Amino acid sequence: KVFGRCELAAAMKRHGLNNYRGYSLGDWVCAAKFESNFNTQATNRNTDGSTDYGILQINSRWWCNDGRTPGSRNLCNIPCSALLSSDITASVNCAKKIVSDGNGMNAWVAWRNRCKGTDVQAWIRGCRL
Repeated sequence: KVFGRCELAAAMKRHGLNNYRGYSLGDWVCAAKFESNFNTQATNRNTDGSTDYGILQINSRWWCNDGRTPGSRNLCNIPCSALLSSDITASVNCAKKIVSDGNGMNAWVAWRNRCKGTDVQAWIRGCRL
């Protein structure tokens, strides 16, 4: 499913992401925008052979099991396919573990490179939340 900006912001809010670990809803929406373009079915393979899954592009080497990444840690205890669902619950629960991991949202290269230090509030502007 390809989420709309405000539609996604409200779903994340409901799932307790706004201000989770101090990151605003704007940060999370901006990150999903540049990570997957709001598409839950997005996947991208990396050179190390691992693959990124879903709206937040969660990596298979550490967080999920896709059965084809040697030495996967599967820290979120879920098959990577669950991350491509139209319901964002699994992606959100896993993202919560990642963001608490110590490096915060810097774990997401698109957030670091395109959201960090920007007017992220613009991403939820106009939304009835």
